[PDB]
Amino acid sequence: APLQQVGRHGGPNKCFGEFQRVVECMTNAKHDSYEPCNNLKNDYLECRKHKVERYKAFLMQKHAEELGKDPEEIGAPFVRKRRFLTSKTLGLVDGDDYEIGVEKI
Amino acid sequence: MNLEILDLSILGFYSLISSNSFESIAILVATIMPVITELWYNYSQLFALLYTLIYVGAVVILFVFILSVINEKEEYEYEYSGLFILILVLLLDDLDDNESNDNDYNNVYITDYADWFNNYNESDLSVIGNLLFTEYALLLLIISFILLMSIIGLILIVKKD
Amino acid sequence: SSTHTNDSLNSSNYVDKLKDTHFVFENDKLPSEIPDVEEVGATTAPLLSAAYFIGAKCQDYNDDFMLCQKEAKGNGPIDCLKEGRRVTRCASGVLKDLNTHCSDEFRLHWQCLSFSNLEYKNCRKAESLLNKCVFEKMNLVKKIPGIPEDRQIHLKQNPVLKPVALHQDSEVAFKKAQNENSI
Amino acid sequence: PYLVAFRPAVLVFFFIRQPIGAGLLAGGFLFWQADRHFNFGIRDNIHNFKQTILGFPTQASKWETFKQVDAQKRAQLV
Amino acid sequence: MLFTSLLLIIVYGSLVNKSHLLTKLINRLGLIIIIYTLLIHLNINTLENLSIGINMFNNLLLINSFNNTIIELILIICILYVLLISFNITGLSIIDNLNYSKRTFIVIVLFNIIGLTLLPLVNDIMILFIIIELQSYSLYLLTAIFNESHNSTKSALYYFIVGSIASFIILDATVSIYDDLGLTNIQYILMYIDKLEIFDLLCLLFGLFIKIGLAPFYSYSITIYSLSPTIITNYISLMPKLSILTLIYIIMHYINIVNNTDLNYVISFLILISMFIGSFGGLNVIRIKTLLAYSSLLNVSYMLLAILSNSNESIIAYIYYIIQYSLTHINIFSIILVISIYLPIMNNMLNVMITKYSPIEYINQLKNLFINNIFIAIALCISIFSLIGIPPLTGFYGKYLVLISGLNNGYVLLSIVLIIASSISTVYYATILKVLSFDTLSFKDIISNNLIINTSPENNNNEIKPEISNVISYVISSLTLIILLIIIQYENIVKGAYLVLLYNWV
Amino acid sequence: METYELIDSDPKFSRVVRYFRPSDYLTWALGTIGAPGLMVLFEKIEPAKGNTFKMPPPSIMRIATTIGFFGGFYYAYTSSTKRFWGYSENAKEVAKDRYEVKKALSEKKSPYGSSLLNPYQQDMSARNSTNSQLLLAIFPWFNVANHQSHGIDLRKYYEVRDGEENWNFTLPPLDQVKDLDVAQYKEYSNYP
Amino acid sequence: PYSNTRRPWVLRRHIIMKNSPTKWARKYSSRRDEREQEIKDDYIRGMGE
Amino acid sequence: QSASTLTKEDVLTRSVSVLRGFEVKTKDIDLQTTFVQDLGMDSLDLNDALVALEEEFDVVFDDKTANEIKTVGEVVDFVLANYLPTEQSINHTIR
Amino acid sequence: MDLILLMLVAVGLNIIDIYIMIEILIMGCTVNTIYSASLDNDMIGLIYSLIQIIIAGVESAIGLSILVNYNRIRNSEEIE
Amino acid sequence: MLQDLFNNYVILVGILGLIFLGVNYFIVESPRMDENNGNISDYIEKSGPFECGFSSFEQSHNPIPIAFILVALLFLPFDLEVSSMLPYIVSIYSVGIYGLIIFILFLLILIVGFIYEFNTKSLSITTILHKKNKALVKNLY
Ligand SMILES: CCCCCCCCCCCCCCCCCC(=O)OC[C@H](COP(=O)(O)OCCN)OC(=O)CCCCCCCCCCCCCCCCC
Repeated sequence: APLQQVGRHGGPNKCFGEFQRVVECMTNAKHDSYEPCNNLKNDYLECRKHKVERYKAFLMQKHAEELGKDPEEIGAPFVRKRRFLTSKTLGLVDGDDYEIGVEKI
Repeated sequence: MNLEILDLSILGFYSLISSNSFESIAILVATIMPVITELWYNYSQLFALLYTLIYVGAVVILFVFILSVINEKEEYEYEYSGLFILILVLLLDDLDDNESNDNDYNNVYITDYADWFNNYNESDLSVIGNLLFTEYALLLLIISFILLMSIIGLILIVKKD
Repeated sequence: SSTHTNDSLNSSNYVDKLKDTHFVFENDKLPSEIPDVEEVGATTAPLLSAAYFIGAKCQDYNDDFMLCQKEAKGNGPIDCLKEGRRVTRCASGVLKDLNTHCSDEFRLHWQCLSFSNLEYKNCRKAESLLNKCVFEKMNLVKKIPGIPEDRQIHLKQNPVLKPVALHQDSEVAFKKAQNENSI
Repeated sequence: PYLVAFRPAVLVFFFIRQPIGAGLLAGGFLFWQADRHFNFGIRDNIHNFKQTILGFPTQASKWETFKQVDAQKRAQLV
Repeated sequence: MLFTSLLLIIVYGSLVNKSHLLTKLINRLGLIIIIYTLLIHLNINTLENLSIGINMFNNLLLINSFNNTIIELILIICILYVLLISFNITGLSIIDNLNYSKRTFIVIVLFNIIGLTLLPLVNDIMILFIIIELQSYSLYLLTAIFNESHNSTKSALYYFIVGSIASFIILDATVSIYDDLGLTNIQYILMYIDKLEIFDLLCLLFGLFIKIGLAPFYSYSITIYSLSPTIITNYISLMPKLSILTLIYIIMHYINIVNNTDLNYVISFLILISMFIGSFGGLNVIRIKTLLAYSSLLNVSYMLLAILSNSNESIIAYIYYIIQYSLTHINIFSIILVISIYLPIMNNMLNVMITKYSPIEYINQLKNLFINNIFIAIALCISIFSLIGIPPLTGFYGKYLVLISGLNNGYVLLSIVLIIASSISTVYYATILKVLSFDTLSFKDIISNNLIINTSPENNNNEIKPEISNVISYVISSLTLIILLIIIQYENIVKGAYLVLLYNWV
Repeated sequence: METYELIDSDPKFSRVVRYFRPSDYLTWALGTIGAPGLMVLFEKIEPAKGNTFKMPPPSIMRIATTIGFFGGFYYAYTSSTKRFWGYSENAKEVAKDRYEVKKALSEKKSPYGSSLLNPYQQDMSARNSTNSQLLLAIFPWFNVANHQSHGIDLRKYYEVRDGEENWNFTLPPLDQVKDLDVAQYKEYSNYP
Repeated sequence: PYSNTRRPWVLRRHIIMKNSPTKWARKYSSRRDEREQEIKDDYIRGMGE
Repeated sequence: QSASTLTKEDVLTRSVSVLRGFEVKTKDIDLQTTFVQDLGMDSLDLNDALVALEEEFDVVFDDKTANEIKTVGEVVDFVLANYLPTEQSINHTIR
Repeated sequence: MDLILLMLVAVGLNIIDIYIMIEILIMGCTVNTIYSASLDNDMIGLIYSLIQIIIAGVESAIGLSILVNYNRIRNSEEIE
Repeated sequence: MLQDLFNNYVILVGILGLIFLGVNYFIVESPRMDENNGNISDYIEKSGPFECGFSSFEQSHNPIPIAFILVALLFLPFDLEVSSMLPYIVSIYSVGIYGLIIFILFLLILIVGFIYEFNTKSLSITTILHKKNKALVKNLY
C-alpha cells in the first residue's frame, strides 16, 4: 500500500486519516457490499474541498440578508493588513494603534 | 488591484499580433515570468525557483535555434488584423475568467488549523526527495532511463556521421 | 521551512493580497462548563531555555496528555481537555519556580538565546550556570534520552561548533562563578 | 518575484511604443477593477447569465432549492 | 534482461568500428536478447498464477493474466520484426544495405519494447504519464532513424507534434483526476469510481485515441505511414496499437463499473465515423501503404467495438483478434519487402520517382506477381482474403468473435455498420488481388529480363540458386499456413482465450 | 493449480543464489554458451555476408557470451524464486529453510537478519522488491535488504515436522529474538 | 487567516494556457456541477430524517 | 506545391503583354512571330526583351538558348519546360 | 471565447511557434498540479509536478533535434 | 520567515533601472544645443549598422549555421539530470543508505550517456571543410 496524502513534513497530512479509514473499510472482509463505506468517501472529499461546508456558509449568508441582519453585527471581526494587527486590536493592557513590525523577524 | 490581470491582458494582446518567430520566443518568456511570480507569491516558492532554473536553460537553447533557422519570411510580409477586432476579441475573452462554476468553492474562504505535532520540521524539498528516492524510486530510475534515451536520440537525429 | 500555508502568517503582504487573507478574531470565551486555566505566558526564548526542565518535571503529565490523544481516536481536542489543563499548570509551575529561585541565571540564558539566533550551542556557559542553579534548588537534571549520559552534547568539554560572537554577560557571569565556587 | 522588478520597465515601454493600444488595454483593466471595488456587479451578472444559459446551478437556483425545502419542511411539522 | 542487455549493446555499438556487417551482427544480438527475454518471462509468468492480479513496485504496476498475454504477444511479434533487420529480406545490397546502415536501429527497438510491455501494466497516474512518454519518444526516434531522408524526418516532425498534443491531453486528464480526488494510484482511484467525473477518463481515452490513429484524428497516421520507409512503417503502424489498445481495454474495464451510457455513446460515435472513413477512404488511393493505413484504421474500429462492449465475450474477441491481426500485418509487410525484386527497370510519362526506402510504393507495382512468384502471390492472396474475412481463415473468426461481443451488448447499429464497412472495404482489398493475378493469361508468354532480380549474378550455372533468402521465406510460409489452416486448431486456441481473465473469477 | 508451501514471499538475493540447484547452475551455463551458439546457428541458417559460412568475429562472441551470462543468471534466478514462492516443487528448499530459521531462532538471532534500515525503510524496501521477479525479463530489481515482510508467520517454525527431531533446537519465545518487530518497541510505540 | 482557494490568474486568463479538454469541461459543461449539487442538497433535505 | 501550374495559353498571353510594352513594329504577336523580322529588334532590344520575359516568368534563359532564339513560340516552349516554383521556407509548407 | 477556438489565432505561423504552444499547454497542467498539491498539503502532487517538468523538458529537446535536422536537410548542398 | 523587506528591495531595483534611462534622457543637451544635425530619426548615417567603415550585404534575417548545435541540444538532458539531484541534496540523511544507492543508480544510468557521447565524438565542432593530404603518384610507362 503506497503512501498518499503526505504532509509537507513527511507525516500524514490533515486528510490522510479520512483516506486511511476509507481503505480499511473497502478492503475489510466483513463487508458484503461497498455501501458501508459511502459515508467515509464523502468525509474524505469534504476534508479536501469543504464543498458542503462552504455551501452551508452560502445559505447562512443569504438567509441573513433576507432578514435584514447586518453582516458586521453577526460575523467575526477581521483585519486585512498584517501591519495593523496592533496591540489595541489584540487587546493588550497597554495597547496602541501603531503599526507592528513585519519587515524582518 | 491585482496587477497580474493587466500583465496577462498585455500578453494576450501581443500573442494575437505576433508576426515573426522572435516574438514567439518572447511570448514564452512573457508567460513563464507571470507563472514564476504568481507561484512565488501564492502557492509554491520551491517550484517558482525550479521553473526559473530549468526553463531559462531551455529558452536560450530555443533562442539559439531561431538564429540558425530564421529565413527572412515574415519581416517583409503583411498582416491585416485591425485594432478594433483585436480589442473586441480581448474584451469578450476578459468577460469570462471563471474556470470553475462551483460558486461556494470560489466565494467562501477557508482556513487550516496548525498543530505542534511535527517537531521534525524540514522543507518540502526534503520530503519530496525522501519519497522520490525511497518509495517512488522506480519513477526516478525510469526518468533516468528516459533521459538516457534522449541523449542517444539527439545524436542519432542530428549527427551526420 | 517557509512554505505558504492557510494556518499561520505567511511571508509577505503580497501573499495576503493574492489570497485575499482575512485575519479573523473570535470574541467568545471558552464555554463556562469547561473549567478555566491560565495560559502559559512565556515567549519563545524563555520556553526554549526552560524546555528541558518542563520535561523533567511534567514527564508524567506530558505523556498522559499525549497518550490521551492516541486513545481519543480522532476525537482528540475534545476528549483531552482535562489532561491538557494539567500540562499547562505543570509547565507554569516550572516557569514560576525559575523566576523565584533561578531568576538571574534563567534570564541570563534566554537573553543569550535571543542574542544568538536561539541556538543552544551558542549559549553553553549561561546554560551551565542555569543547570547548576536549577539542580540545587529544584532537583531537576537535563537529560537527552536515547544516548549515554556521558555523550550528551550539552556536557561536551571541547565542542567542534562554537559561537562566533560571545555574549558578554555570559562571559562575566561564568568568570564570577569560576573564582568563587570552584576554588 | 521577477515580475515586480520588470513591471515598471515593461509598462512604460509599452506606452511609449503603443500609447493607444496601451491606453485601451489599461483603461479596460481599470474599469473592471472599479466594477469589483465599487460593487457595480457587472461582472457578477454576466457570470449569472452564463450559468443560467449553460444549465449550471446558479446562485438563485440554489436558493430556490432551499426555499422549496424550507416550505416542504415547515408543512411536515404543521 | 531487456534493460541490462540494452546497456551493453549501447556501449558495445559505440566501441567497435562502423561497418554494415557489424551492425547486422549487432542486430542478431538484439534478436538473442528478445528471445532470452521471452524465455525468462515465460519461465516466471503463468496464466494460472496471475489470474488474481499481482502488484509490483509499490503498486505502481499491476500484472494479470490479461496483461501477461499481450506482453508475450508483443515479444513474439518483435522477434519476427527483428528477423527483417537481422537477415536478408531481398539479398541485393542496393536494397538490403538500408537495414544495416543505422547502428542505433536495434537500440531504439529495445528502448520501445520496454515501453510497449510496461504500458499495459500501469497502476498509477504518475507512472502512466511517464511510460506513455517513454513509448512515444522511442517511436519518434525510430521514425527519424533515417535522418538523411527528407520524408522520414518530415514524418517524425508530424509524429512528434501530434503525439505531444495527445500526451498533453493525457496529462491534463490525470491532473484533473488528481485535483478531484488527491490520489494517484489507480486502485485507490477505483474506490472513488462513483464520485470522480467519469468524463475526466474520456479525456484520457481521447489522448489514447489520437495515438492509435482513430477518427477524426486519423489524418496524421495515414500521412505518416505512407511517407515513412516500408521497414519503419511496418513497426510504427502495429506496435503502438498492441499496448495502447490493451491499456484502453483495462481503462474501459474500470469505466464500465459505473455504467455511464453517455460515455458509451461518444465512443460509439467515434467508432461509427472511423468505419465510414476506414472503408470509403481507401477506395480512391494508388499507394499500397496508404491503402494499408486505412485498413489499419478499419481493423482498429473493429477491435474498439469489442473493447467498448467490454464483457466476457469481449476478452476472447479482443485477445484472438489482436493476435491474428498482428500475424497478418507481419505477413503482408514481409511479402511487400520481398517482392521489390520483381520490379522492372527502365533502359517517360508521369515522371514516376521511386526511392530506395520504399521500392514498392504503388498498388500497380504488384502487377504480374502471379507470374513472377505464384507461391508468394498465393500467400499474399491468403492474407488479403483474411483481412476481407473469408472463412475459414483467421480473419473470419476475428470478425465473428467481435460481432458476438458487440451484439451481446446491444450494439445493433455498430454491428450492422461494420458489416457494411467490411463490404465497402472489400472493394479495395479485391483491387490488390486484381492487380496480382487478373492479367495472367494475357501476359504469360512474355520476355521479362528487365526485373530487379535479373541484375543478380549466377554462381556456377550448375548449381540451384534460390531466388529468396532462407529466413524470410520460412516466415512467410509459416504465417501463411497458420492463417490458412487455423480451422484445425481453432477450438483449442479459443479454449485458451477462455482462461485469460480480467477480474472475472466468479 | 499445483501450488506448494510458501517459503518466502520476497526472498533475499543471497538466499535465492545459495538455494540454486545443480540444474540451475546447468541452465546458467546453457544461457552463457547459448548466446554464442545461437550466433553460430544464425550464421549456419543464413550467412550474414554472401552465401558461405563465416565464423562471427571474436568481438561479437565476447559480447554475446556476456549477454548470455546475464540471461543465464536471470533464468536461474527466476527458477529458484518459484520454489520460494511455492509455484514450483520446493520440498528440498523447505527442509533447508526450516533448518536455517530454527538454527537462527535458537541463537536468539533474527531469521531475517539485522538491517541498517529504519522501520519505514524496511517496509518501503519490501514494497519495492516483493514480486519484482515477475518483470525480471524487462528490468532487474532484487531484494538486497534484511526486511521482515516475507509473507510468513514464524510460529510455523515452532512445530517439529517429520525428519526434524534430530535437530534438537530449543526455540525461545519470539519476544527474546533480537531485531524482530515483536521484540523491538519496548519503551516507545513509535520507536524500535 | 481565512483565504480563498482559487486557481492562479495565469491559469484562468492566459490565452493559451487556459485551454484543455478538462478545463473546457469544468468551465462550459454542467455535467460535473449537476452531480455535486445533489450532494449539497442532500445535506439540507436529510436534516429532518 | 513544388510543381508548375503553367499552361501554353497563359504563357503566350503573358509573353504578348510583356512584348507589347516595348517598341515593336506590330502588336499582333503569336507563336510564329519572329523577333528580328516581325517585331524588329536589334541585338540590344532582343536581350532587353529576354530579360523582361525572364522577370515576368521568374526564369533565366541559358546562354546557349538565348543567343539562338528566333521566335516567340520558342520562348513559350522554354518557359513551360523549365519553370519551377521557388523553394519556400520550412514553415510555409508544413503549418 | 474558448469554444470558438480563439487559441488558434494566438499561435504563431512557424513550426517553432507550435512548439511553444505545446510547452505552454503542458505548463498549464503543472501549475494546476502545484496548486492542488499545495492546498491539500500533499507532497505526492509536488512529486508529480517535478516529474512533469523533467519529462516536458525531454520532449522539448527531442522535438528540437527533429526540427534541427529538418532544417539541415534543406541546406544539404553544402558545396563549401 | 518574512519577505516584506525583500519585496521593497525588488521594487527599488525595478525603479532604479528606469532611473538610468531617465536621468540620461533628461541630462543630455538637446540636439539644437549640439551641432544641430536634427533628430536621430533623420540621421540615417548615424543609426546605420557598424561594419568597420564599409557597407555590406544586409544579412540580418538570413540563417546562421551553428557548429555546436548538437552540444546545445545535449545540454538539456544533462541540465535535467543536474536539476534531478536537488531532492537528494536536502534529504541525504533521511534516505540513508537506500537513497544513496538509488542516487548512484540514477548517476550510473546517465554515465552510459557520457560513455556514448565520448565514443561517438558527438561533442565536437561540425566543420564543413576538411583538409586531406593527397598523395602525388606517377603512372609511369
Ligand atoms: C526589463 C524589461 C524588458 C521588457 C521591456 C520591453 C517591453 C516590451 C514588451 C515586453 C514583454 C511584454 C509582452 C510582449 C511579449 C512578446 C511580444 C513581442 O513581440 O514583443 C513586443 C515588442 C513590441 O513590438 P511592437 O512594435 O509593439 O509590435 C510589433 C509591430 N509590428 O516587440 C519586440 O520584439 C520587442 C521585444 C524586446 C525583447 C523582449 C523580450 C521579452 C522580455 C520579457 C521579460 C518580462 C516578462 C514579461 C512581463 C510582462 C508580461 C506582459
